[PDB]
Amino acid sequence: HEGGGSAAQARHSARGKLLVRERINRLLDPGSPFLELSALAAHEVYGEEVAAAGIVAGIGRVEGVECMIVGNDATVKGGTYYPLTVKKHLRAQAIALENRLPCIYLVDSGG
Amino acid sequence: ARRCVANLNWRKQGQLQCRAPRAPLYPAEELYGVIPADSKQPYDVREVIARLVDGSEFDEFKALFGTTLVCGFAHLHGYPIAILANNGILFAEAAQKGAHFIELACQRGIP
Amino acid sequence: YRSIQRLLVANRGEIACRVMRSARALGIGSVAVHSDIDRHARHVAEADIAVDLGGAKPADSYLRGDRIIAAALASGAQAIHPGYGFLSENADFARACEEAGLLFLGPPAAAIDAMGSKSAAKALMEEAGVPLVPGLLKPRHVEIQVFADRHGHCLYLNERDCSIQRRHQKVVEEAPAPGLGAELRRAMGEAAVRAAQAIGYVGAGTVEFLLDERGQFFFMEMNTRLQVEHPVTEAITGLDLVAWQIRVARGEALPLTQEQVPLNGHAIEVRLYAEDPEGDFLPASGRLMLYREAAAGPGRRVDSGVREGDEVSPFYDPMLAKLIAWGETREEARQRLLAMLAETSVGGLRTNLAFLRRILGHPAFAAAELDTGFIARHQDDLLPAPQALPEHFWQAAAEAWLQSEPGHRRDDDPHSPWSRNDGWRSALARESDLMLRCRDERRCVRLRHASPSQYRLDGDDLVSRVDGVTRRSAALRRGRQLFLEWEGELLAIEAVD
Amino acid sequence: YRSIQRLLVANRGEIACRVMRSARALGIGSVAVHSDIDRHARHVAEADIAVDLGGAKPADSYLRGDRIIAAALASGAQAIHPGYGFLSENADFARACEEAGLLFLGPPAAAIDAMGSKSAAKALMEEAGVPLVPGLLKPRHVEIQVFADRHGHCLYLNERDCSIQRRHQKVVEEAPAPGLGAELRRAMGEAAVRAAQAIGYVGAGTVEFLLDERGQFFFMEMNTRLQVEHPVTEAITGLDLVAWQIRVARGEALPLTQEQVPLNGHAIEVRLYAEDPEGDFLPASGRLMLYREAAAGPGRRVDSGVREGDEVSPFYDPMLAKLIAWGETREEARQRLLAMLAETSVGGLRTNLAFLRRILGHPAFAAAELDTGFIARHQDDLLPAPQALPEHFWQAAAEAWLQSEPGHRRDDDPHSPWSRNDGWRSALARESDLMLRCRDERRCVRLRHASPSQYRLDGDDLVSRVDGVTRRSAALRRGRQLFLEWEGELLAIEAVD
Repeated sequence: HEGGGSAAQARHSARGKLLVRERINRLLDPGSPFLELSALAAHEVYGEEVAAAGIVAGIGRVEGVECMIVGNDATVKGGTYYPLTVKKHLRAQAIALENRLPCIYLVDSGG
Repeated sequence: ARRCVANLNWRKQGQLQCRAPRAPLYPAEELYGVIPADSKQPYDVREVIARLVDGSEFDEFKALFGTTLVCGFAHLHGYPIAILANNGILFAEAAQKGAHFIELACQRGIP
Repeated sequence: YRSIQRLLVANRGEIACRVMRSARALGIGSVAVHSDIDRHARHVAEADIAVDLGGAKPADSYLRGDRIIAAALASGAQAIHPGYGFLSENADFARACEEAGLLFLGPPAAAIDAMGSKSAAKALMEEAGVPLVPGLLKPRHVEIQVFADRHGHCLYLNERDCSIQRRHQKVVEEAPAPGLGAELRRAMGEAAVRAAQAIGYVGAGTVEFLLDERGQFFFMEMNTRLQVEHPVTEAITGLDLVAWQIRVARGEALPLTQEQVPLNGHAIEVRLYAEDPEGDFLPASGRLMLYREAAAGPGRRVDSGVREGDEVSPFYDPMLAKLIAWGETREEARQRLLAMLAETSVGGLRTNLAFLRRILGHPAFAAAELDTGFIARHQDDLLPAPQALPEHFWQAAAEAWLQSEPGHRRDDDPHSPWSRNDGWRSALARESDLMLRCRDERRCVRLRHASPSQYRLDGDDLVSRVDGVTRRSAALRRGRQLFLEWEGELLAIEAVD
Repeated sequence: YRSIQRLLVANRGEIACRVMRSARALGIGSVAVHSDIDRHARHVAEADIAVDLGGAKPADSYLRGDRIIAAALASGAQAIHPGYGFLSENADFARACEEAGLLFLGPPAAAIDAMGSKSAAKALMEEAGVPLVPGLLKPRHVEIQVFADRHGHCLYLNERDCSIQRRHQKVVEEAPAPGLGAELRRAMGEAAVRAAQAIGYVGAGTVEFLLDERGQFFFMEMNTRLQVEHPVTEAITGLDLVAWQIRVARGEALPLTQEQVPLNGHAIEVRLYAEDPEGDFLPASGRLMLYREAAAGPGRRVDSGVREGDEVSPFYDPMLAKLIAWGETREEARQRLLAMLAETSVGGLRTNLAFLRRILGHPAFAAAELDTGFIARHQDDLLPAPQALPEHFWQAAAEAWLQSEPGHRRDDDPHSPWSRNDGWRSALARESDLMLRCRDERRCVRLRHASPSQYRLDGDDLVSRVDGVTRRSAALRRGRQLFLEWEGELLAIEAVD
C-alpha cells in the first residue's frame, strides 16, 4: 500500500495529486466496503518492485451501485504498464463483463 | 464522477430467492484452528462449511456416497448456494456425485 | 358576574400556549390572533379559532389594537388576555378594549398608566407606605406577586429573586428568595399589597423591589401584567395564576385569605434564548434544526412555544421556552433543573443553553452569593473562550456521522452486504475516510479501526466503552447536519462539498 | 453539609435499578459498576456511566473493594451506596470507603462490625434496654425499620411481619404486622431505636425481633443496610427510604418527628425467584424466554432488575423481581397482589411463581395464622405433586400452537388462500396433525374440528367457548416454544424433531 515507496509517493502529493488509494476511498460511498483484486500483483516477479502491479482495482459501492474501479499508481514506475499491469486491468474488466458492473477508470499513467 | 453513476437509471438483473440473513453458529475465526497445520493431515471439511453458511444449516446430497466429495445446499447471508467441498481423494463415485449435484443446482439457478 | 365563552389571546409564542392551556382546562375556547409570519405558528395550532392580523413587524401586527379588538369581537370571544409585553401595559388598549364590551384581563385603565411614569408612581408609593430609595450595596432584585379581585380582597403570593441578569434582562428567577427570613417576607409582602390598594388594583401583577446587604428593600417599579417568570411562583404555591385571572375578570372572588397562601418547597426557572453565550448576547435568528425538550418527570415543567423545525423569527423576542424545576429543598430543585438542561438540546442556531448549564453548575450559585452583579462578576467562568478541542472529539463525531447514513439498500437485493458501511477491507482494517466539517474548520477524518469497538450508536445516543468505563453522550442527526453534544456545548458537524 | 453529584451504586440487579430510580428522581447522576458477565445487564443500561470490575464470580468482581472505590473515585462519584448483601456490612469497606473521600451511605465503620459478632451485640443490647432471649412457641419473625441522621435524631418507621420463609429465607413480608396491638407497636418500636442509639447509628436499618404467642419479643440481630423488603414499609407510610439515605448522607436531618411517621393502609410483598416450587428449591439458572410483569394500576408496585430475554446468571442471587401490592385493608392488598401474580408470567426456566400463587390464596394466609413454621406446616397444600393433566389441556395447547405460526405468505401472491392453516380439506373436517412436546412428554395431537370454533386466539390470549361459558387464558409464543398458562402453572410446549 506504499506504492512506489515514500520516495516518489510524496513527490506525487507534491504535484497536488491525490494518491491512488486515496482517490478511491474518496470516490466510494461513505463507509462502503471494498474488495480488492490481486494486491500481491507482480510480487517478486519483475526485477524491481512494482507494487500491486502499478494499478489498484476492486469493487465498491458508488451511488448505490456495486462498481468496478481501476486507477493506476503514477508512483509505481511512472504508472507505466508492465505485462502484469495489463493482465490485471484486463482481469478487472472480465469481472466487470461477467458480473455486469459499471466501470470507473481513474486514469493516471505513463504509457 | 460520483454524479455520473448517479443518473445511470441502473437496476440489478440477477434474481434468487434469498431469505433473511442469519449468522453462522460458530465464530468464523475458529477456522484458524480447524485447518491442521500439517499440510498432509486429514480433517473434516464440514467444519469449515459449518462456519460460513447461515445458522450452520447444511442439507447434504448423496450423504454417504463417494464421501470424498461433500455436496449440499445452504444459504450465505441470504443468498442460496450449492456447495462442493473436497474431502480427500476423489474416486469415480465422487465425480458422478458432483456432476449429478451440479445438474440439480443448474436446474434451479442456485450459485 | 359575567361569563367567558371564548377568551382571545392577543399574543404569540409560549405565553399564548401558556394561557391557552389554562383556557382549555377551564372548558373555555381559546382564540389566538396571528401576524402574517406566524400562520404556521404553534399558538395558532393550539387555538380553536384564529385571526390574521398585520404583516411581519410587531408594530404592523400584534400591536394593532384596533384589529385585535375587532378580531376578538368578530371571533365570538367575550374577553382578551394581553399576555406579557406587546399591549399588556397601556390604558389606551384596556380602555378602548373595555370600551368594546370585552373584559380586559388586567388592571383597569387608570392603574395601568399609573405606573406609567416614575413620577406618578413615586407619588402613590411615597403616600402609600412603601419605602422608596432616598436621595445600594450588592443589591438583590426581589419581587412580589399580588392578586386582587373586583371585591377589595388582595393577597400577596410570596416573592422571587430575579437577580442573575444579563445587562439587565432576567435570566434565572426563583422562589422562595434565598436569604430573607420569615419576617422580611411578610414585610415586603404587605408593603406590595399596600402599593396594591394604592392604585386600586384588579388583576395580577408584580412589585419589583431592590433589597441590599444592610437589610432594607425599596420600590423600583411595578408591572401591571402577569410577570414573565410566574411559573416558579405557581410552583411553590400550587395555584394556576392565569386561571385565577379568568376568575377575577368574571367577578369571582379570591379563594384564599392572605394567611392561606401556601409555600412548600422551592422552585428555579431559566429562560431559553436564541441569543449567544460568548458572542456577547447577539440575539441570533435562524431556524430550529434540532429541539429536544427534557422528558417530563420528578417535578419538571417546561413552558415552550416552539417545536423542532420551526422558523425562529427576527421580528420577535428570541425566547424559545421556560424551564422550571422544583424540589423539597433548594439544591434538589437546582440539581434537578440542571438535569433537565442536560437532557435538553437545540441545534442549528446560536443558543444560550450552553451558558445556562454552567451558571447553574457554578459554585457561586450553590451558596446564596446573589446580587445584580453576579452575572458580571464570575464573567470568565461563565463565558470561557472557545478552542478546536481534542481529536478525541473529531473521531467520535466521525464514527458518529458514519453510523448515521445506512449507506443505501437496493430493492434489487435488500439483504445485500454492500449496505454495511463498516468500511470493510480485504485483510487490513476497516478503512473509512470522511470529508467532515464542524464549526468553521474542515477535517478529513481517517477511521482505521482494527478492533471494531470504540463507539456504538443506538437511538440518539453515542455509547463509548473507554477502558471499561462505558459512558453515553447524546448525539443525533438532522439533514446534512449532525448534532453532537460535546462537553456542555452542542456542536454541529456536516459534510464538505 | 456535603453535596452529591454522582452516586456510584456498588451492586447489581433490581436493587441498583431501585437506587438508580431515586438518584435520578433527585437530579443525581447514577454510576453503576458491573462484573464482566454483566456488561449486558439492565443496571448498566440505567446507569449514566458504568465501570468494568472483575470477571465472573461475585468474589473477583462485585466484592473487590479496591476497584469499586477506585472506580467510583475515577468515575466522578462522591458517594457509594452498597445496596443489600455484597459489601453492605463490613466496616473494612465503609472504612477504606470513607477514608477515600467518599461518603459511605450506611452506618459508620464502628456500628457496622458491632452487629458483626453475636457477642459484641448481645453486649450492648443487654446493656441497652433491648429484651434478649432467656437462657419460643409459634414465633413470628417481626422486624423494625429505623432511621437516624448525622444529628442524633432517630425514629422507627413501624414494623413488618417476615415470617413465612423457605428453610430460613424470607419470601412474603407484610407491613404493618397482622397481630400486634397499638402499644405492642410503640413497644418494640422504641425498643429497636434504643439499640439504635446503642451503636450510634447513621443510615437506615432493621432490628430483627422474634415475637411469640405468649406476647413477648426478643432481639435476634440487626442489619446495618437498607433491608431487602423495604418497599412494603414505604407502602404504608409514603417515604422513599433510599432518597432519605442520600439525605442523611449529605448532612440533612430527618423531616418527620416520631409521632409523625404515618401508617395508612396495608402492604404485602413477594420475592420472585429463579428457584423451583416442588423440585426442593434448587435455584436453577437458565435464560429468560418469557417475562411479562402485570401492568401497573390500583396500588400495584413492582421492583425488578431483569428484562425478558436476559441471561439468568449462575454466580448471583436468583431473584428476578419483587412484587408489592397495597390496599386500604389487609384483604384488599392480598386480593390485589394475587391479581398481579396471575397477570405475571415468566417462561423458560424454573420459577417459584407457581408456589407464590397458591401460598397467598391458601386459606391459612387469610387468617393471621403466622409463625416461622407455616412454610413447612401446610407443605403439601403449597407444593403438590405434578401429573400430565388432561388432554383437556393438550387440546388447547395444540390449537394454540397451530394458531401461532402464520404458515407462510408468498410475496408471489400474498392473498394466497394456501396460507390459512385452518387445516382445510375436501369434504371431511379440518385436519391438522401436529407433533408437540410439553414438559417431557411428547404427543402427536389430532386436531379434527368440524365445528370451526373451540378456541380462537387474540394477542397473547387464548379465548375458549366452553359451553356458553367463555373463559380467556393467557398464552404466548417465543421461538420454538409456546407458553400456556394452564391452571396456575405456566407450561412450555415445543416442536418434536
